[PDB]
Amino acid sequence: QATKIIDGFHLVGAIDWNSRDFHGYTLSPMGTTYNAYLVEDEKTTLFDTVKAEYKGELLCGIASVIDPKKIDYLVIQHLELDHAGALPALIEACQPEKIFTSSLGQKAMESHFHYKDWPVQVVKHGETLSLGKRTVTFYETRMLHWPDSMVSWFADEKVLISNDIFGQNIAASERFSDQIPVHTLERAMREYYANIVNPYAPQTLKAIETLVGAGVAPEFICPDHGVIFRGADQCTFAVQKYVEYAEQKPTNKVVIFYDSMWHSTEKMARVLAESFRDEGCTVKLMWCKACHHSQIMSEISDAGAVIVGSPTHNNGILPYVAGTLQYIKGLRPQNKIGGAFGSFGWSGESTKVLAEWLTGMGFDMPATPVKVKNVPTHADYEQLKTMAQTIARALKAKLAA
Amino acid sequence: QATKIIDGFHLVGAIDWNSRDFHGYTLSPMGTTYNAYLVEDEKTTLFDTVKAEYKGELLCGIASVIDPKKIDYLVIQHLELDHAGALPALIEACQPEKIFTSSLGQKAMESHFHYKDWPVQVVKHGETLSLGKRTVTFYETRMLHWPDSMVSWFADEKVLISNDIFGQNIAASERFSDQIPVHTLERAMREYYANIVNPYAPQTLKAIETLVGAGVAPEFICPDHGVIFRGADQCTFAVQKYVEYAEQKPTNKVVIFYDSMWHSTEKMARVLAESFRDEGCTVKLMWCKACHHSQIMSEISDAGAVIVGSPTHNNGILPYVAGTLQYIKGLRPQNKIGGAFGSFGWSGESTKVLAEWLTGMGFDMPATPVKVKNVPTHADYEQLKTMAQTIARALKAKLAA
Ligand SMILES: Cc1cc2nc3c(=O)[nH]c(=O)nc-3n(C[C@H](O)[C@H](O)[C@H](O)COP(=O)(O)O)c2cc1C
Ligand SMILES: Cc1cc2nc3c(=O)[nH]c(=O)nc-3n(C[C@H](O)[C@H](O)[C@H](O)COP(=O)(O)O)c2cc1C
Repeated sequence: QATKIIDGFHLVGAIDWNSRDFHGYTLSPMGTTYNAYLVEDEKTTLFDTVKAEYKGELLCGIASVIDPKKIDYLVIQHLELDHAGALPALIEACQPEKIFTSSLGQKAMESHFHYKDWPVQVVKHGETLSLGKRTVTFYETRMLHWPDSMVSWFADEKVLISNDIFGQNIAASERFSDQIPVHTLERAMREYYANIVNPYAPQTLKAIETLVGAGVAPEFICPDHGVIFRGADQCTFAVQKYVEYAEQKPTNKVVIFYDSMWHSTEKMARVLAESFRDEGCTVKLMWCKACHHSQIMSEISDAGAVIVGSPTHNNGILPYVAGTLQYIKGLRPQNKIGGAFGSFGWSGESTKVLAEWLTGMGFDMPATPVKVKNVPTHADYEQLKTMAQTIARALKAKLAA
Repeated sequence: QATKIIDGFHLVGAIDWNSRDFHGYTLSPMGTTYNAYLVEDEKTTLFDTVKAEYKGELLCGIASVIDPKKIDYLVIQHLELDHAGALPALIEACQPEKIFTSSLGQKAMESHFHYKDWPVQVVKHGETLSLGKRTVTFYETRMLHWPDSMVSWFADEKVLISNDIFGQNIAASERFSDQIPVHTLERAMREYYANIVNPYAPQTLKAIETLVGAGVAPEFICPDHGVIFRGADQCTFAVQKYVEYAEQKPTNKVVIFYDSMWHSTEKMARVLAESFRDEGCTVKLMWCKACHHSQIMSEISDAGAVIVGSPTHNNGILPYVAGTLQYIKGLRPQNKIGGAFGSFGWSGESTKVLAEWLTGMGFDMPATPVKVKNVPTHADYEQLKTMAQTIARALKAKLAA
């Protein structure tokens, strides 16, 4: 069951084909995997752990290479339970001599496991570790995407074990990046980044620079989820893209998302979608009842403009638009132009409220929100056409620098 | 397709068995109906209309009694499109002499239909209209649930035609309240009230005061949706209940709703549910990923305390919790004790935020929110039981005047 990466390095763990609800916050339409890394040396070391419920597959995999009693070192790089869920089981089965974790990792281990007597040892940034013939180097990557986050570097073998970093939610027979079509791989990478790492874009960038600062140029990047990046070109692929993702530069893409009860806000949205298309923008029109918030977020990640519609419902906006907005704000998308619109019957707060949201997210609002009393008319359409042109011109402007 | 209520009065329209998404904001798990009433007089009159897509079933039903072109009068009591959507088709088929609507109704009628030459005639609160042998009386019921809302009274026949008021989403072969079990009938009435009329509880009470003030004591109540209330006892039941619904008096019921990614907030919730039971409360423990916002609302309608849990997700609360609170805040539930709890990893804003939400809704917060770093301990459990005891204590007090 274990998969050879290179001599003495195996990928063990579990393929979770069925995962759809990914850890309660986003979706993983292609399932996911839980990746752990067994390193054979004087000190036999296991890097990462899996979801509690997959302890069996992990020990089965390990056992296919070595009797679990022979592992001496446990390296825990992230204390999220999909990574650390099996730690108690592995301690029991392996009776490790030393459990290695970052300084922030040990705190989180405590608050997650409240453990009595574990041979825990905190390593520090750039610290090194002899495993025998091989030596691992530890780098801290706080807030990527948790404070405990740290990565492991094998300078000689050029193997980076990156915990969630560079992860992608892909369940498949293929475990390496080069066995998978680029378009699939990449969309999965972006989906993954946009929905969890995005609010730590800056740390993304600083983290990459100092790893580059050090001599980290992998041939292997080994994430907790998805396929292994195999090859200096692939690993370079990975790092470029992370840089591109954290940078969040605008494109000629417009994402409009809305909800509606009686379709007036839907009609406005459809007209906006058409006007933008006329200004040369690529348009995604997404209904909140048909699109998960993480799906809107994935589309928003490389969009230049985000336009939001809601009718006024009980002195506010529809629940599903509010939820999606809360989601998006949390992930802190950068460099976007905002837009807002809706239908109302009397009090009309929705566009006011929508504008507060976007503004509060640092979105640029060149055009004022179009609000319409109930069912829109040709004039109202003219107004929307106008809002669309203003936004697009500003967009067009932004993309020229 | 027409149903004889009393001599010269027929129920026409459409049974919508498949309705689940009810008009974009709530659920109609039992389907719904679109009720219009044909009254045979010298001046033959049609009250209400149906969703546009059912104009055919409506005309067929109508025609079962009389040729549609014989209808003289159209009374439009609510301009929401499930009530007024077939108005254009009916003007066409009936060529009515007069369209009767409220003053605020004629307003909404233009911003929805933008009509050019319609014989619209505004009726006033208390105005009467001779239809020939019968005479109908019009009462205004603004914000029940739109400004244009008005109801129609047949004082001699003791027939109240009430638009959405008293409506229930029930699709069935049975069209009368006495043909369905009360518990079924009642639950649907509350579900209907709780998710659309609740913010207008005061108007609810006022309007009921004035109809009774005048001599409205119906033998039949005829709403837009669901079964007809047949018999003064039934009609008294309906009005009894609306008063009860609008009064929102506490009960010993606690509704706990939460979302969670790694189940620690769930465990806290499960503990809470048990303590509250221990305090002799009835508990509804509802997961936002499994329960529609409208469902939670229905449970909350007669609960005395609302407890909300969310882990901290990106410096805030989980989207589905936010969306549900948004929904709930708009429906303005009254006389409720609030509570909050959650797990966090570092920033810990969720309970802070939940508290601001509850307090902003005017909820009483006798107990401090319980927050836990990651995975809770017995001690944390102790805190929650304590929390549950404080809130329940406060509940009990309230329940004795
Ligand atoms: C359940 C419900 C709640 C409403 N509450 C409000 C309100 O608070 N303020 C408002 O101005 N109109 C409100 N309206 C009216 C809608 O905003 C109006 O019908 C609008 O045109 C609906 O847009 P849509 O077609 O995009 O659904 C409400 C309508 C519904 C059905
Ligand atoms: C997607 C993600 C985002 C997080 N966001 C934060 C954060 O902004 N602030 C914080 O203190 N905790 C954060 N946490 C940590 C969770 O709140 C912590 O794991 C908590 O125990 C989750 O509770 P739950 O088991 O009820 O899901 C985050 C964890 C996840 C997986």
